[PDB]
Amino acid sequence: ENAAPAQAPVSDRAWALFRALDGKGLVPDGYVEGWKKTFEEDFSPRRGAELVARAWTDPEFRQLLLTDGTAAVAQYGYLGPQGEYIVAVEDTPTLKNVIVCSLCACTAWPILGLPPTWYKSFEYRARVVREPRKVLSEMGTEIASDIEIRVYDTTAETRYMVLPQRPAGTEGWSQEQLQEIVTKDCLIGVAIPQVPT
Amino acid sequence: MDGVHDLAGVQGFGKVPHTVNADIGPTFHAEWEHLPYSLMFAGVAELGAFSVDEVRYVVERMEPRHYMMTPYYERYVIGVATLMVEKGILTQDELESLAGGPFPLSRPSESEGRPAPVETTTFEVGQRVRVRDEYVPGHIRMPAYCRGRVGTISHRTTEKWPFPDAIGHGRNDAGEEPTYHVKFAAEELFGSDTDGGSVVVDLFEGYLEPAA
Ligand SMILES: [Fe+3]
Ligand SMILES: [Mg+2]
Ligand SMILES: [Mg+2]
Ligand SMILES: [Mg+2]
Repeated sequence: ENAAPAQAPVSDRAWALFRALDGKGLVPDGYVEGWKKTFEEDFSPRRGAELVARAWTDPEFRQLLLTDGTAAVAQYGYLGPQGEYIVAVEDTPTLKNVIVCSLCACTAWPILGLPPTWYKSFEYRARVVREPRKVLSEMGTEIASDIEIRVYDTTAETRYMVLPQRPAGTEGWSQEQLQEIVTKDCLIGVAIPQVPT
Repeated sequence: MDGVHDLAGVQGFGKVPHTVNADIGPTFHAEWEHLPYSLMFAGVAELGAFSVDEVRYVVERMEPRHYMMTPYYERYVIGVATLMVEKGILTQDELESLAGGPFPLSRPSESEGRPAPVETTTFEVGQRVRVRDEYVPGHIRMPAYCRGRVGTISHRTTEKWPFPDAIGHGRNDAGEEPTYHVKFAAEELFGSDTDGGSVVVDLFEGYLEPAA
Protein backbone atom coordinates (compact mmCIF):
# COMPACT_ATOMS: atom_id res chain seq x y z
CA GLU A 1 0.00 0.00 0.00
CA ASN A 2 3.02 2.33 -0.22
CA ALA A 3 2.56 3.32 3.45
CA ALA A 4 5.43 4.47 5.65
CA PRO A 5 6.96 1.90 8.03
CA ALA A 6 6.25 2.24 11.75
CA GLN A 7 9.01 4.26 13.40
CA ALA A 8 9.79 5.57 16.88
CA PRO A 9 10.31 9.37 16.97
CA VAL A 10 13.52 10.30 15.20
CA SER A 11 14.98 12.00 18.27
CA ASP A 12 14.48 8.77 20.21
CA ARG A 13 16.19 6.77 17.46
CA ALA A 14 19.14 9.14 17.12
CA TRP A 15 19.78 9.24 20.90
CA ALA A 16 19.34 5.45 21.05
CA LEU A 17 22.15 5.12 18.52
CA PHE A 18 24.31 7.46 20.63
CA ARG A 19 23.56 5.61 23.88
CA ALA A 20 24.11 2.16 22.35
CA LEU A 21 27.59 3.14 21.19
CA ASP A 22 28.49 5.34 24.15
CA GLY A 23 27.48 2.61 26.62
CA LYS A 24 30.04 0.29 25.00
CA GLY A 25 32.88 2.75 25.46
CA LEU A 26 33.04 3.46 21.71
CA VAL A 27 32.49 7.21 21.82
CA PRO A 28 35.25 9.26 23.48
CA ASP A 29 34.33 11.78 26.18
CA GLY A 30 33.11 15.01 24.58
CA TYR A 31 33.39 13.61 21.08
CA VAL A 32 29.95 14.40 19.60
CA GLU A 33 29.91 17.71 21.48
CA GLY A 34 33.28 18.61 19.89
CA TRP A 35 31.98 17.80 16.41
CA LYS A 36 28.84 19.81 17.01
CA LYS A 37 30.99 22.87 17.91
CA THR A 38 33.18 22.36 14.82
CA PHE A 39 30.14 22.10 12.59
CA GLU A 40 28.45 25.14 14.10
CA GLU A 41 31.28 27.50 14.74
CA ASP A 42 34.33 26.56 12.57
CA PHE A 43 32.99 25.28 9.25
CA SER A 44 31.60 28.49 7.83
CA PRO A 45 30.94 30.39 4.58
CA ARG A 46 32.71 33.33 6.22
CA ARG A 47 35.93 31.42 5.33
CA GLY A 48 35.04 31.10 1.66
CA ALA A 49 34.06 34.78 1.66
CA GLU A 50 37.54 35.63 3.04
CA LEU A 51 39.12 33.62 0.22
CA VAL A 52 37.00 35.38 -2.43
CA ALA A 53 37.82 38.85 -1.07
CA ARG A 54 41.53 37.97 -1.05
CA ALA A 55 41.32 36.73 -4.66
CA TRP A 56 39.48 39.89 -5.72
CA THR A 57 42.18 42.17 -4.30
CA ASP A 58 45.33 40.01 -4.89
CA PRO A 59 45.94 38.82 -8.47
CA GLU A 60 48.69 36.43 -7.37
CA PHE A 61 46.42 34.75 -4.81
CA ARG A 62 43.58 34.66 -7.39
CA GLN A 63 45.81 32.72 -9.74
CA LEU A 64 46.83 30.30 -6.99
CA LEU A 65 43.23 29.74 -5.86
CA LEU A 66 42.22 28.94 -9.47
CA THR A 67 45.14 26.61 -10.21
CA ASP A 68 45.76 24.93 -6.85
CA GLY A 69 42.78 25.60 -4.64
CA THR A 70 43.98 23.16 -1.99
CA ALA A 71 47.25 25.08 -1.55
CA ALA A 72 45.44 28.44 -1.42
CA VAL A 73 42.98 27.22 1.21
CA ALA A 74 45.83 25.64 3.17
CA GLN A 75 47.54 29.05 3.50
CA TYR A 76 44.54 30.07 5.61
CA GLY A 77 44.44 26.78 7.49
CA TYR A 78 40.93 25.95 6.22
CA LEU A 79 41.45 22.41 4.87
CA GLY A 80 39.29 19.89 6.69
CA PRO A 81 36.83 16.99 6.46
CA GLN A 82 34.87 17.21 3.17
CA GLY A 83 37.35 19.89 2.11
CA GLU A 84 40.73 18.36 1.46
CA TYR A 85 40.92 18.64 -2.37
CA ILE A 86 39.57 22.04 -3.31
CA VAL A 87 38.81 23.43 -6.75
CA ALA A 88 37.59 27.02 -7.14
CA VAL A 89 35.68 27.73 -10.38
CA GLU A 90 35.72 31.21 -11.87
CA ASP A 91 32.65 33.08 -13.07
CA THR A 92 33.30 35.35 -16.07
CA PRO A 93 31.20 37.71 -18.22
CA THR A 94 30.16 34.66 -20.26
CA LEU A 95 30.06 31.90 -17.61
CA LYS A 96 28.11 31.25 -14.42
CA ASN A 97 29.07 28.23 -12.28
CA VAL A 98 26.76 26.40 -9.87
CA ILE A 99 27.49 23.48 -7.55
CA VAL A 100 25.31 20.52 -6.53
CA CYS A 101 25.62 16.96 -5.19
CA SER A 102 22.87 15.22 -7.16
CA LEU A 103 23.57 11.90 -5.41
CA CYS A 104 23.48 13.22 -1.78
CA ALA A 105 24.77 16.55 -0.43
CA CYS A 106 28.51 16.77 -0.96
CA THR A 107 29.80 20.24 -0.18
CA ALA A 108 33.11 21.88 0.75
CA TRP A 109 32.17 21.91 4.46
CA PRO A 110 35.09 23.84 6.00
CA ILE A 111 34.80 26.87 3.70
CA LEU A 112 31.10 26.86 2.75
CA GLY A 113 29.65 25.45 5.97
CA LEU A 114 27.48 22.34 6.10
CA PRO A 115 24.90 22.40 3.33
CA PRO A 116 21.49 23.89 4.05
CA THR A 117 18.23 21.97 3.75
CA TRP A 118 17.42 23.44 0.35
CA TYR A 119 20.71 22.26 -1.22
CA LYS A 120 19.98 18.72 0.02
CA SER A 121 16.42 18.86 -1.28
CA PHE A 122 15.22 16.46 -3.94
CA GLU A 123 14.04 19.51 -5.88
CA TYR A 124 17.53 21.01 -6.16
CA ARG A 125 19.25 17.63 -6.69
CA ALA A 126 16.86 16.66 -9.52
CA ARG A 127 16.42 20.02 -11.25
CA VAL A 128 19.59 22.15 -11.18
CA VAL A 129 21.55 19.73 -13.38
CA ARG A 130 18.88 19.87 -16.12
CA GLU A 131 17.31 23.34 -15.81
CA PRO A 132 19.74 25.49 -13.86
CA ARG A 133 18.59 28.73 -15.52
CA LYS A 134 14.97 28.21 -14.41
CA VAL A 135 16.04 27.03 -10.92
CA LEU A 136 18.23 30.10 -10.41
CA SER A 137 15.47 32.36 -11.75
CA GLU A 138 12.94 30.92 -9.31
CA MET A 139 15.49 31.39 -6.51
CA GLY A 140 15.88 35.13 -7.37
CA THR A 141 18.91 35.13 -9.75
CA GLU A 142 18.46 36.00 -13.38
CA ILE A 143 21.15 34.71 -15.73
CA ALA A 144 20.95 36.12 -19.22
CA SER A 145 21.00 33.92 -22.30
CA ASP A 146 24.42 35.42 -23.19
CA ILE A 147 25.88 33.46 -20.31
CA GLU A 148 26.75 29.74 -20.27
CA ILE A 149 25.64 28.03 -17.05
CA ARG A 150 27.95 25.26 -15.94
CA VAL A 151 26.82 22.93 -13.19
CA TYR A 152 29.46 21.02 -11.23
CA ASP A 153 28.04 17.79 -9.80
CA THR A 154 30.12 16.82 -6.72
CA THR A 155 30.33 13.11 -7.41
CA ALA A 156 33.81 12.28 -6.05
CA GLU A 157 36.35 13.92 -3.75
CA THR A 158 36.78 17.31 -5.41
CA ARG A 159 35.10 19.94 -3.25
CA TYR A 160 34.16 23.12 -5.03
CA MET A 161 33.67 26.77 -4.38
CA VAL A 162 32.53 29.44 -6.85
CA LEU A 163 34.68 32.51 -7.31
CA PRO A 164 31.95 34.98 -8.35
CA GLN A 165 32.60 38.05 -10.48
CA ARG A 166 33.36 41.16 -8.47
CA PRO A 167 30.49 43.64 -8.86
CA ALA A 168 30.83 47.20 -9.98
CA GLY A 169 30.54 49.77 -7.25
CA THR A 170 33.10 47.96 -5.00
CA GLU A 171 36.29 49.56 -6.37
CA GLY A 172 38.75 50.21 -3.59
CA TRP A 173 36.75 48.36 -0.90
CA SER A 174 38.70 46.70 1.84
CA GLN A 175 38.84 42.89 2.14
CA GLU A 176 36.44 43.15 5.12
CA GLN A 177 33.92 45.19 3.12
CA LEU A 178 34.13 42.75 0.21
CA GLN A 179 33.77 39.69 2.46
CA GLU A 180 30.45 40.97 3.73
CA ILE A 181 28.76 40.74 0.31
CA VAL A 182 30.04 37.21 -0.45
CA THR A 183 27.32 35.00 0.99
CA LYS A 184 26.99 31.23 1.29
CA ASP A 185 24.74 31.27 -1.76
CA CYS A 186 27.39 33.12 -3.78
CA LEU A 187 29.92 30.40 -2.91
CA ILE A 188 27.47 27.63 -3.97
CA GLY A 189 26.75 29.65 -7.12
CA VAL A 190 23.02 30.29 -6.97
CA ALA A 191 23.49 34.00 -6.03
CA ILE A 192 25.53 36.89 -7.39
CA PRO A 193 27.16 39.26 -4.82
CA GLN A 194 24.97 42.37 -4.32
CA VAL A 195 26.16 45.89 -3.70
CA PRO A 196 23.84 48.20 -1.60
CA THR A 197 22.02 51.07 -3.29
CA MET B 1 23.01 1.18 -8.05
CA ASP B 2 20.13 2.59 -10.13
CA GLY B 3 18.27 3.68 -7.00
CA VAL B 4 15.86 6.48 -6.37
CA HIS B 5 18.74 8.51 -4.91
CA ASP B 6 20.02 9.03 -8.47
CA LEU B 7 17.79 12.09 -8.88
CA ALA B 8 19.55 14.30 -11.40
CA GLY B 9 17.27 14.79 -14.38
CA VAL B 10 14.10 13.47 -12.74
CA GLN B 11 11.12 15.60 -13.78
CA GLY B 12 8.05 16.58 -11.78
CA PHE B 13 9.56 18.22 -8.71
CA GLY B 14 8.44 21.71 -7.71
CA LYS B 15 10.32 24.77 -6.56
CA VAL B 16 13.50 24.56 -4.59
CA PRO B 17 12.48 25.69 -1.04
CA HIS B 18 14.78 28.74 -0.92
CA THR B 19 15.26 32.15 -2.37
CA VAL B 20 18.74 33.63 -2.50
CA ASN B 21 20.23 34.72 0.83
CA ALA B 22 17.09 33.80 2.74
CA ASP B 23 17.43 32.79 6.32
CA ILE B 24 18.38 29.11 6.60
CA GLY B 25 18.27 29.17 10.41
CA PRO B 26 20.84 27.44 12.64
CA THR B 27 23.15 24.70 11.44
CA PHE B 28 21.09 22.15 13.38
CA HIS B 29 17.32 22.57 13.66
CA ALA B 30 16.91 19.88 16.31
CA GLU B 31 19.07 18.81 19.23
CA TRP B 32 19.84 15.37 17.76
CA GLU B 33 20.89 16.47 14.25
CA HIS B 34 24.64 16.62 14.93
CA LEU B 35 24.58 12.94 15.95
CA PRO B 36 24.55 11.19 12.55
CA TYR B 37 27.72 12.89 11.26
CA SER B 38 29.45 12.79 14.63
CA LEU B 39 28.75 9.06 15.04
CA MET B 40 29.70 8.46 11.41
CA PHE B 41 33.10 10.01 12.22
CA ALA B 42 33.37 7.86 15.32
CA GLY B 43 32.77 4.85 13.08
CA VAL B 44 35.26 5.83 10.40
CA ALA B 45 38.03 7.52 12.34
CA GLU B 46 37.88 6.08 15.88
CA LEU B 47 36.50 2.57 15.40
CA GLY B 48 37.71 1.89 11.82
CA ALA B 49 34.41 0.09 11.31
CA PHE B 50 33.47 1.41 7.88
CA SER B 51 34.42 3.95 5.22
CA VAL B 52 32.59 7.13 4.26
CA ASP B 53 31.75 5.38 0.97
CA GLU B 54 29.96 2.64 2.93
CA VAL B 55 27.85 5.38 4.56
CA ARG B 56 26.81 6.72 1.15
CA TYR B 57 25.93 3.18 0.00
CA VAL B 58 23.94 2.22 3.07
CA VAL B 59 21.79 5.35 2.58
CA GLU B 60 21.31 4.32 -1.06
CA ARG B 61 20.11 0.97 0.32
CA MET B 62 17.18 2.44 2.20
CA GLU B 63 13.94 0.96 0.89
CA PRO B 64 12.94 3.40 -1.89
CA ARG B 65 9.68 4.71 -0.40
CA HIS B 66 11.45 5.02 2.97
CA TYR B 67 14.23 7.08 1.36
CA MET B 68 11.72 9.38 -0.33
CA MET B 69 9.83 10.23 2.87
CA THR B 70 12.82 10.62 5.21
CA PRO B 71 14.51 13.93 5.95
CA TYR B 72 18.20 14.15 5.18
CA TYR B 73 19.79 13.89 8.63
CA GLU B 74 17.43 11.04 9.59
CA ARG B 75 18.63 9.05 6.57
CA TYR B 76 22.12 9.17 8.10
CA VAL B 77 20.83 8.08 11.54
CA ILE B 78 19.27 5.10 9.78
CA GLY B 79 22.38 4.47 7.64
CA VAL B 80 24.94 4.65 10.48
CA ALA B 81 22.70 2.44 12.69
CA THR B 82 22.44 -0.07 9.85
CA LEU B 83 26.19 -0.23 9.40
CA MET B 84 26.72 -0.69 13.16
CA VAL B 85 24.38 -3.70 13.05
CA GLU B 86 25.87 -5.14 9.86
CA LYS B 87 29.42 -4.81 11.22
CA GLY B 88 28.42 -6.66 14.44
CA ILE B 89 28.91 -3.66 16.76
CA LEU B 90 25.27 -3.17 17.68
CA THR B 91 22.10 -5.26 17.49
CA GLN B 92 18.75 -4.09 16.15
CA ASP B 93 17.18 -5.40 19.38
CA GLU B 94 19.20 -3.04 21.51
CA LEU B 95 18.56 -0.10 19.20
CA GLU B 96 14.80 -0.69 19.36
CA SER B 97 14.87 -1.29 23.10
CA LEU B 98 16.69 1.99 23.67
CA ALA B 99 14.54 3.88 21.17
CA GLY B 100 11.33 2.55 22.71
CA GLY B 101 9.91 1.42 19.38
CA PRO B 102 10.58 0.45 15.79
CA PHE B 103 13.88 1.32 14.17
CA PRO B 104 13.75 -0.08 10.64
CA LEU B 105 17.11 -0.15 8.84
CA SER B 106 18.35 -0.03 5.29
CA ARG B 107 17.94 -3.15 3.23
CA PRO B 108 20.73 -5.71 2.84
CA SER B 109 23.10 -5.19 -0.07
CA GLU B 110 22.36 -7.20 -3.17
CA SER B 111 25.90 -6.82 -4.52
CA GLU B 112 29.32 -7.72 -3.19
CA GLY B 113 30.75 -4.73 -5.06
CA ARG B 114 33.49 -4.85 -7.67
CA PRO B 115 37.23 -4.27 -7.67
CA ALA B 116 39.07 -1.29 -9.07
CA PRO B 117 39.36 -2.07 -12.78
CA VAL B 118 42.69 -3.55 -13.90
CA GLU B 119 42.67 -1.79 -17.29
CA THR B 120 42.25 1.95 -17.34
CA THR B 121 43.73 4.93 -19.18
CA THR B 122 45.45 8.06 -17.92
CA PHE B 123 43.67 10.90 -19.71
CA GLU B 124 44.93 14.43 -20.42
CA VAL B 125 43.10 17.76 -20.31
CA GLY B 126 41.29 18.34 -23.62
CA GLN B 127 40.86 14.65 -24.45
CA ARG B 128 37.44 13.27 -25.38
CA VAL B 129 36.19 10.42 -23.19
CA ARG B 130 33.05 8.32 -22.99
CA VAL B 131 31.55 7.12 -19.74
CA ARG B 132 31.66 3.33 -19.84
CA ASP B 133 28.28 1.83 -20.70
CA GLU B 134 28.15 -0.39 -17.65
CA TYR B 135 25.56 -1.25 -15.02
CA VAL B 136 26.71 -1.67 -11.41
CA PRO B 137 24.15 -2.94 -8.86
CA GLY B 138 26.29 -1.93 -5.85
CA HIS B 139 27.75 1.44 -5.07
CA ILE B 140 28.99 3.63 -7.92
CA ARG B 141 29.76 7.37 -8.14
CA MET B 142 28.46 7.72 -11.68
CA PRO B 143 24.99 9.36 -11.99
CA ALA B 144 22.99 7.59 -14.69
CA TYR B 145 22.52 10.76 -16.76
CA CYS B 146 26.15 10.52 -17.93
CA ARG B 147 26.36 6.70 -18.57
CA GLY B 148 27.47 6.19 -22.22
CA ARG B 149 27.82 9.94 -22.87
CA VAL B 150 30.83 11.80 -24.28
CA GLY B 151 32.56 14.77 -22.79
CA THR B 152 35.97 16.47 -22.53
CA ILE B 153 38.51 16.35 -19.74
CA SER B 154 38.90 19.68 -17.93
CA HIS B 155 41.01 18.38 -14.96
CA ARG B 156 42.85 15.28 -13.80
CA THR B 157 43.22 15.26 -10.04
CA THR B 158 46.70 15.30 -8.58
CA GLU B 159 45.58 12.91 -5.84
CA LYS B 160 44.13 9.41 -6.04
CA TRP B 161 41.46 7.68 -3.99
CA PRO B 162 40.01 4.20 -3.48
CA PHE B 163 37.49 3.13 -6.11
CA PRO B 164 34.01 3.70 -4.60
CA ASP B 165 32.53 0.52 -6.05
CA ALA B 166 34.97 -1.52 -3.93
CA ILE B 167 35.49 0.66 -0.78
CA GLY B 168 31.72 1.32 -0.52
CA HIS B 169 31.37 -2.41 0.10
CA GLY B 170 34.31 -2.67 2.51
CA ARG B 171 36.37 -4.66 -0.04
CA ASN B 172 40.16 -5.04 0.04
CA ASP B 173 40.67 -4.35 -3.66
CA ALA B 174 39.69 -0.72 -4.13
CA GLY B 175 43.24 0.29 -5.18
CA GLU B 176 43.53 3.97 -6.03
CA GLU B 177 42.63 6.08 -9.01
CA PRO B 178 42.55 9.77 -9.85
CA THR B 179 39.28 11.35 -10.91
CA TYR B 180 38.55 13.58 -13.89
CA HIS B 181 36.38 16.64 -14.29
CA VAL B 182 34.47 15.67 -17.44
CA LYS B 183 32.56 18.47 -19.14
CA PHE B 184 29.43 17.47 -21.03
CA ALA B 185 27.35 19.71 -23.21
CA ALA B 186 23.83 20.00 -21.76
CA GLU B 187 22.38 18.69 -25.05
CA GLU B 188 24.60 15.58 -24.80
CA LEU B 189 22.85 14.68 -21.51
CA PHE B 190 19.27 15.89 -22.04
CA GLY B 191 18.86 16.60 -25.80
CA SER B 192 16.63 19.63 -26.34
CA ASP B 193 15.02 19.31 -22.87
CA THR B 194 17.39 21.46 -20.81
CA ASP B 195 18.03 25.21 -20.35
CA GLY B 196 21.67 24.85 -19.26
CA GLY B 197 25.04 25.05 -20.92
CA SER B 198 27.39 22.39 -19.61
CA VAL B 199 27.60 19.92 -16.72
CA VAL B 200 30.91 18.83 -15.20
CA VAL B 201 30.90 15.42 -13.51
CA ASP B 202 33.87 14.31 -11.34
CA LEU B 203 34.39 10.76 -12.57
CA PHE B 204 36.82 8.08 -11.39
CA GLU B 205 39.25 6.89 -14.07
CA GLY B 206 37.64 3.40 -13.99
CA TYR B 207 34.32 4.84 -15.25
CA LEU B 208 35.90 6.25 -18.43
CA GLU B 209 37.20 5.08 -21.81
CA PRO B 210 38.60 6.86 -24.85
CA ALA B 211 35.82 8.23 -27.02
CA ALA B 212 35.17 6.77 -30.50
FE1 LIG C 1 26.65 14.50 -1.32
MG1 LIG D 1 17.83 5.99 -12.46
MG1 LIG E 1 11.77 -7.30 14.74
MG1 LIG F 1 43.95 -6.80 -23.40
